[PDB]
Amino acid sequence: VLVPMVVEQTSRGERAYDIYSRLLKDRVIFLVGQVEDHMANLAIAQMLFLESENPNKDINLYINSPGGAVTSAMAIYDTMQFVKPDVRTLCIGQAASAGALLLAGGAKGKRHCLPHSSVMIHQVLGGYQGQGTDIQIHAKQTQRVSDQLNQILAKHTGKDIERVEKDTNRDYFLTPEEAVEYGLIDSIFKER
Amino acid sequence: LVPMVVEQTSRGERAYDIYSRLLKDRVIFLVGQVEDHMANLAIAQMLFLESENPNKDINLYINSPGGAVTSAMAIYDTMQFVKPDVRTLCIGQAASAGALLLAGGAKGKRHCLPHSSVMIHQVLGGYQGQGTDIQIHAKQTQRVSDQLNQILAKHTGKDIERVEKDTNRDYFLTPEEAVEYGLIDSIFKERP
Amino acid sequence: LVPMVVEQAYDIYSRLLKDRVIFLVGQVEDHMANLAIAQMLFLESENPNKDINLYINSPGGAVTSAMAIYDTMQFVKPDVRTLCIGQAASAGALLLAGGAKGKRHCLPHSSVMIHQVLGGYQGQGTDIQIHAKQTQRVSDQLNQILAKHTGKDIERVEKDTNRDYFLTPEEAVEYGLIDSIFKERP
Amino acid sequence: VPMVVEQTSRGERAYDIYSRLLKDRVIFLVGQVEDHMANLAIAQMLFLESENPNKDINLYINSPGGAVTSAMAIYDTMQFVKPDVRTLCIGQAASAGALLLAGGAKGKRHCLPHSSVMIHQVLGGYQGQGTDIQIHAKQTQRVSDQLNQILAKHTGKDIERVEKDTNRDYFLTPEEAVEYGLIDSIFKERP
Amino acid sequence: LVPMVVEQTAYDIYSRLLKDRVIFLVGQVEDHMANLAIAQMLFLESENPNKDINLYINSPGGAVTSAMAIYDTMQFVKPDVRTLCIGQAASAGALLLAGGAKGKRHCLPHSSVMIHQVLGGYQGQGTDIQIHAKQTQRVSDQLNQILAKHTGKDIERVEKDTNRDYFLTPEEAVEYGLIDSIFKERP
Amino acid sequence: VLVPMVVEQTRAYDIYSRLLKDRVIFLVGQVEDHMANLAIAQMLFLESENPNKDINLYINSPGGAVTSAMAIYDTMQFVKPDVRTLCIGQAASAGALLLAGGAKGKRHCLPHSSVMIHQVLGGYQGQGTDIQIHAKQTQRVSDQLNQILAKHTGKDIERVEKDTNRDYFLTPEEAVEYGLIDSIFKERP
Amino acid sequence: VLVPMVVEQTSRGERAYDIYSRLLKDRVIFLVGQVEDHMANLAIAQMLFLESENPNKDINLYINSPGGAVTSAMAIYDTMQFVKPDVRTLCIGQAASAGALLLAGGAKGKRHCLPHSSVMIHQVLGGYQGQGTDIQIHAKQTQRVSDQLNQILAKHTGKDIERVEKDTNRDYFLTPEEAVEYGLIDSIFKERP
Amino acid sequence: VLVPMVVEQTSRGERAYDIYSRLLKDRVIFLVGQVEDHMANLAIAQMLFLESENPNKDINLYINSPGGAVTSAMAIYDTMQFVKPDVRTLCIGQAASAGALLLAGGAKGKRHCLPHSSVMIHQVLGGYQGQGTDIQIHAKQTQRVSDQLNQILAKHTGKDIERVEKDTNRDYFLTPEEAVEYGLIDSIFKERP
Amino acid sequence: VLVPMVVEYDIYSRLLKDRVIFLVGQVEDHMANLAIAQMLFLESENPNKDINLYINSPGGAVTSAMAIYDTMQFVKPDVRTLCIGQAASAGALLLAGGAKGKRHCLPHSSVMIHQVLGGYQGQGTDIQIHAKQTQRVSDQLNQILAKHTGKDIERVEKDTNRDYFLTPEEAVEYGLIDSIFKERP
Amino acid sequence: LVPMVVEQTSRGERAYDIYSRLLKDRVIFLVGQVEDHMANLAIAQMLFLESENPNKDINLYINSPGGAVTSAMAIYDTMQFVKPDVRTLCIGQAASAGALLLAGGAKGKRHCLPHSSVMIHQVLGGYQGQGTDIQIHAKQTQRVSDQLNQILAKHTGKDIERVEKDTNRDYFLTPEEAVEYGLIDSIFKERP
Ligand SMILES: [Ca+2]
Ligand SMILES: [Ca+2]
Ligand SMILES: [Ca+2]
Ligand SMILES: [Ca+2]
Ligand SMILES: [Ca+2]
Ligand SMILES: [Ca+2]
Ligand SMILES: [Ca+2]
Ligand SMILES: [Ca+2]
Ligand SMILES: [Ca+2]
Ligand SMILES: [Ca+2]
Ligand SMILES: [Ca+2]
Ligand SMILES: [Ca+2]
Ligand SMILES: [Ca+2]
Ligand SMILES: [Ca+2]
Ligand SMILES: [Ca+2]
Ligand SMILES: [Ca+2]
Ligand SMILES: [Ca+2]
Ligand SMILES: [Ca+2]
Ligand SMILES: [Ca+2]
Ligand SMILES: [Ca+2]
Repeated sequence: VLVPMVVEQTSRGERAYDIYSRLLKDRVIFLVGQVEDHMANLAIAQMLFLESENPNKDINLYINSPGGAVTSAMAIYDTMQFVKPDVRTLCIGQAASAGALLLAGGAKGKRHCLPHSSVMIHQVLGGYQGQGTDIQIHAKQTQRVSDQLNQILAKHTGKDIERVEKDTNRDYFLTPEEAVEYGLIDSIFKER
Repeated sequence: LVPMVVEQTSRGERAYDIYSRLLKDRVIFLVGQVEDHMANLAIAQMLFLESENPNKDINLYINSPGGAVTSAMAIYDTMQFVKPDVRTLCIGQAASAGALLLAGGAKGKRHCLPHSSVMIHQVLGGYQGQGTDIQIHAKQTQRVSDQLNQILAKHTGKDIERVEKDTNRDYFLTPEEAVEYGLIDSIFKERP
Repeated sequence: LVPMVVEQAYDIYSRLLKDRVIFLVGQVEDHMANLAIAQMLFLESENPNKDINLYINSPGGAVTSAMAIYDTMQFVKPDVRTLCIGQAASAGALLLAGGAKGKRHCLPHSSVMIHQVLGGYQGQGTDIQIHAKQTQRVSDQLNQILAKHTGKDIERVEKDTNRDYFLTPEEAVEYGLIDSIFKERP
Repeated sequence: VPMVVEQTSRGERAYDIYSRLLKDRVIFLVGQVEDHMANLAIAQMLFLESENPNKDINLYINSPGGAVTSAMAIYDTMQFVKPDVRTLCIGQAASAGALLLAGGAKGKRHCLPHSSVMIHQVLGGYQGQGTDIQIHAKQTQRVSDQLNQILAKHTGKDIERVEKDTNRDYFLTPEEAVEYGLIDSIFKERP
Repeated sequence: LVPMVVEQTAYDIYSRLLKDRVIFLVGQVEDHMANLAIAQMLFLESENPNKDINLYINSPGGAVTSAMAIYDTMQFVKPDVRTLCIGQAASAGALLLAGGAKGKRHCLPHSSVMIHQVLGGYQGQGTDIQIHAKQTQRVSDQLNQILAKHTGKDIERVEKDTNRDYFLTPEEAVEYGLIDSIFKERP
Repeated sequence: VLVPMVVEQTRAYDIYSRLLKDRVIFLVGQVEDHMANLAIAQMLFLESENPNKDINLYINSPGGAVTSAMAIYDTMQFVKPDVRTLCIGQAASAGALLLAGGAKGKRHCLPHSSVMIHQVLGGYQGQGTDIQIHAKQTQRVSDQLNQILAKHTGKDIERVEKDTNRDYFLTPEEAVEYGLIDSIFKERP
Repeated sequence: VLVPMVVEQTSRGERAYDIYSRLLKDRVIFLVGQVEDHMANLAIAQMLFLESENPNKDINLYINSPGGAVTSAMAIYDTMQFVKPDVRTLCIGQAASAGALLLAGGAKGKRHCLPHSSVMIHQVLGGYQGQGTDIQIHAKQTQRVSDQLNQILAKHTGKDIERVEKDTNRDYFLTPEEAVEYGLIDSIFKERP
Repeated sequence: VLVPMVVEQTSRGERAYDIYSRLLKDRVIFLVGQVEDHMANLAIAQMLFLESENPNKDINLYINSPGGAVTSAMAIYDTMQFVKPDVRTLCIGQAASAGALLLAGGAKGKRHCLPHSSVMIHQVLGGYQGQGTDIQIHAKQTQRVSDQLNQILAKHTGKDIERVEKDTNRDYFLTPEEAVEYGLIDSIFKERP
Repeated sequence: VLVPMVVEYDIYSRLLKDRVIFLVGQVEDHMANLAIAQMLFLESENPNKDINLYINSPGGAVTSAMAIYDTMQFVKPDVRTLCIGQAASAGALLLAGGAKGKRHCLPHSSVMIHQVLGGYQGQGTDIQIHAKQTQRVSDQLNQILAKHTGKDIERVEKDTNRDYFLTPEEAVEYGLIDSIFKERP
Repeated sequence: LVPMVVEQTSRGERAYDIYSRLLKDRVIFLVGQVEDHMANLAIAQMLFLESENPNKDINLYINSPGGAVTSAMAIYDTMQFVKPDVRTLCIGQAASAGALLLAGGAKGKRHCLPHSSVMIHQVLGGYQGQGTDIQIHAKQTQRVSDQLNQILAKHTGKDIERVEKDTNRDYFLTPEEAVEYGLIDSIFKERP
């Protein structure tokens, strides 16, 4: 018996050997689309699996995400600090605020992007409906999440939390060079 | 299916919807969910009655099982603005927004019937967006909340803290309990 | 100069309102409840001494709504005579029963039916309890009112309305919900 | 829905067509018999009785369907008001409408030559607990019995015979309907 | 005093034409409009039992069972009902056009008249299917009888022609007997 | 006595129409084109009836587009009568512009009124060239709003710009202090 | 995304696992998304399977659940105590009320979270619609489930039931440090030990 | 939500299994979710299969059902009594009336639940719409099914039919302890020391 | 040993190996044809051993049942029918059409027979054409039931006029089944 | 609906979807609308082919009638990033996003077929929100617009200003025109 090859899985997630799974064999994880719990947990599971196979080889996180929730990315971020392997981050195309958090939370020296990548950070978004008392409770928790995002970004970039809080107030786009300069990445894999 | 009434005017025969006819007796119906559209109609009715006679009482009949306090706010203010005393009678239901209006009637002129149901609770609200905006809207919600407590305290004779505690959750009052609470002044079994 | 119509602005119901007849038909719900109450107050305003005639044909709707109509009935000065033309389901039967002593009637193929209050809530446990308590109070109120107007014991009413309880016109006279049946108008 | 205008001492007064026909003590019972239109019809009879409790009321019927429970209220109203209620079936009298047609005053029930009369047993339904199902089932049996008693009363047939016929959709030509006792005669042209 | 409009949405255009004893039968013939047309004839008869009523028909479809009522109403009211097809008379409308008073059934030069058998349908138990199928056969028979009567054709001839959609030019319709004459311009 | 009386439309003489006789206009609900043109029409009619008597504009609006408010604002400066503004309940940003743009000394609110101001909102979708064209037009509308509030409140344009960057709620007292309104009425004067 | 596969090539041949089944091999179970009956049962099955394989090795329950019903979690909680293996619990990201219950219900000393995890507890939600009599019946049952939740939290945290009943009256967020202090977990892991 | 799988070392080689199919190998069947015809037939098929493998070893039915129709439960119940193996029943979480019927119908002495399980029984529900004659036909059938449920519960709990009928008139929740006392189950698998 | 195992072979495929076929859900064309194809496959594997049809069907059309029934009489193997839970009209036909002496239900099984349903919409001429066909099918149902139960066609027609529920015992008495199993015999 | 192929591996028979089989010949299909999901699938395929053999050419077969330029951007960077020369062939349509990848193939290795349609145009975008945020997204859209011009200029040899002018509106090119313009190098009728 040999496992069947597909480029893409059929609508049923047939247990066929898809292209992403073949890249997983080289320790490459793809983080794409909206960052939300479903895909997030699948990414966390791939890191745990990669760490189980070899806790000493780098894991490569390839990021192309135009959007999504920072609270979802949060679990992925913690997963990356938790597992033993260094996690290399490369932004292939887009890194929006959830995605940029992970890009930035890569191992020191091992965060990159490509020449036309688009990185962008902004403050957490939330929402609540209900009694005032509960609105106050959820509002405080959102303030907490917002502070955590600033602290995480401050830590990996080298910036002040006050500076990061200021920059993330509205959508803040960074060219690749600006992103190196900001400290969100270490270098651009320039055209060779 | 609103019924009409034809009156014989000095100038001739005139049709009235039932509510226009009762308006001729300075009765205003405040019914259904308290929301902006009906709030404004009730307010316009009060200003009309004030224009017809600045001195005769206005009678505001209340039967409202729900709705927003912010909507009730404009009506409450209109009540204090207009010159005529506003007598308030709860025919059936007066949930939070309704209870605000009922209680804000003219001293000694707030009433309900024997099976009326009165219920007060804290304000509800909600917002969705950036954390900064969530904070801004939470603060305004806190203020509207305090306003509701101040208004009930003022009209019932209770302390603000007492009112805050009682509205923390849905708080039902029998007619008797509502008199004792100071939300109304007396109950009418049959017309006085 | 006002237009004349059977239905729509001077409709058939407004014409009957001139004869102090009010129709209470369809599902008993807040909108039609308040309109009914308004006509009673209007009729009281015209003449607080002549009877008001409440014609009932309602196959359902919420007792909490009927509650306001009931209270209005006892509030206004005029005697309210009640006739069930076709159907009086539970909210409608409350109003049927709550008419003036001696002045509650039905037609021979009328259907009267009583049952306990319906309710519902969704949310936190604490709030469920708060709302369950209020439903029990509304439920006791329904029993008390039916008891008062029929002469039955509260417990007996409570037991009978536990489930849908249909009453023929004759059973309804016997029960105390109405005072008499009309074959043809006296 | 057309409007008719009439001259008064005090100006022009406008009427929809049915309000104008009401002026001739004609009431139209058409479409599905359900509560809304049933009550409107009862309201018209009460009004006409109020205007003159002694002149006939004319009920014109064209109803291809609807619920017997709704027809019940109209039927009782008809026996309740003092005026004779003459019934004419212009086109269709399906079960609920057939009830009303038959329940007109003796000697004053009619149809036109291509009218279609049809009678059937009551329909219903309930969803819930077994105990509740039995309660509603009994009430349904009762309403069904009432329908049979009403037809039996106005036709001269026995209830066992009415019950048998209404078991399934039972169509009658106008002649068969005279012979059945549902109507008294057919009008070829206005007599 | 009373307000004037062309269209409802209140004296309107149709109401004004009603004052000259003109009734419009337009759109799909179904119960609602059928009953309105019937009421209008009853009203016109009431105003004057002796003057003709004018039924202007422009109907591209609808159920014969609804038309049946109108037809019986036409023969029931005292006044002669003159019929004119301004545009279309599909089978239900054609039955009405054809059932106008002798000598008083007309159409315009580009009118389209079309007759066909009754349509129907039922769903349920076999016994009920059988029951409704017989009734449909009865109604289908009544349509043929009515058309034969007014056109002068044998019932069998009508039954054959109507077995499928049968279009008739104005001329063909005079010749067939559905109408008596064509008007180019108002005579 | 021909004309029938109703409290609510849906024609008849409704309660709003009766207040129009006393030169009172209600500006309620969302501020958008349809109601804006109705409000502008009422103003033209009132001016036509008497060019010199005040027009009273009662405002209770929780939101809406500034661009639609713009038209109402221009109408208010265009007609000859002084327009008195009173905020009965809510005056969100489109409403607040109208509230603040009433005649000098004749702008008011009630004690639990909520006034709130914020920068314009907008949006476009299409080719880059067109996005730039519409973005420039949004900037202009945004400037016009800062200019109008500056004019009527006495604040600097740069101060108004900063304050409206995000939703900015004012109590009636803060609103008097800001210059959006001239006074508060507890009860009618 | 779609669910990645792991193919282990072997001299024997080759075998294919989805990523979750591959981690099952290492006695790791994921409890993610809304806690509801469907995934609850899959999680219970997985615990029974692991017990079957070896009743003495720890089972690892990784939790990332931002919500869901406490009645659905109850079945998982009972399964955790029922199976022989100790169940270690780690909150990777979110544990709302139902998830918080399973987190706290892990074997003594083997309950953890990561530095930015969010733990949150609240009283049970419920709802019924129908006759008064039935509303009373379901309200009582809700009161019982609500007490049950309080008792379980009291049991595993060391807190008084009345204390827990007061804390869960409204949504109660805990930072990892507060969750340790409260007794819902035993320690926080910055990096895998 | 996605069913994990396992790979086992079989006689002709290694084969995959979904988790439920692997627990099938230990004679465990999961009855979860709403009881309705589709899952009912799967469960019966699983029982017939297990009987076919070994007619003499116990079958284990793990139940977590919050609702569903007694008429669907009927087929499962009868299949339980039909197949040769004793059918042990265990309520892991919830057993609403259709589930409770299957719980109670397990082999003598082999019916259980866990400490926070919820067992609930009520009379049958139904409904019909149509001609009166037909309504009468369907209400009698409903009465028969209603009597069958009472007779089945009575047999297995030892109660009187009249007592069962009275108790199920409305939703009747039992704690695990009451369920033991009632006769629905035989014992609770309490948390080991 | 290569092929994966699931409960949802799949479980029904594994039971197919023991010559068991499930007829469950609404009887309609899709599932009817799968049932038929399974009978043909079983016949092809072994034309002599019984086929076992387990029936649990609360509804469906008689015209789809018709095909299954003919298949049953067509294939060489005896078809044993067991009603595990429900067998409404369409299913009852199949239950009653099992091989003589090999038709069974369980103690709480619900069997129910009724006349054919149908309907048509169109021109009068076509309504008549389809009504007659409906009458033919209605007669075919009665003749099949009379053949297998032993009852007169007139008797079957009267009984099936409206929904006619039979207890297991009544169904043995009626001729629809041969015996009731308490436990596997 | 995707066909399978069974091959005789040295390790036994293996099933391939048609695309995975063509992957064995270093052929990748880029088809349909360009959007993130398919873009990431194509990038993974390039990463996988590089991993198999970093020196052999990758063959990118393009048939895309539309899609977002921002999505294409990730693919274009991937193409410059991986070590193998990427030969591009337009089988049918290359709309603006597709055209960007066609033109971005390796020097001398960009082609189309005789009835191919190539069309370029400026980026589309859009945003909804506060004015400040509108200006922010507008600047970013301008930047992406300039990037697209600079990439097309680089690969065609045209001046940026000329490209900017030409792409102002939909600009269709015949194969011959596309050779002349520098978007491709040659046209094949029959394979050479
Ligand atoms: Ca966010
Ligand atoms: Ca790490
Ligand atoms: Ca006042
Ligand atoms: Ca509120
Ligand atoms: Ca009274
Ligand atoms: Ca009926
Ligand atoms: Ca009479
Ligand atoms: Ca005539
Ligand atoms: Ca037809
Ligand atoms: Ca001729
Ligand atoms: Ca705006
Ligand atoms: Ca001015
Ligand atoms: Ca354990
Ligand atoms: Ca809960
Ligand atoms: Ca057994
Ligand atoms: Ca049930
Ligand atoms: Ca059938
Ligand atoms: Ca055979
Ligand atoms: Ca390259
Ligand atoms: Ca684009």
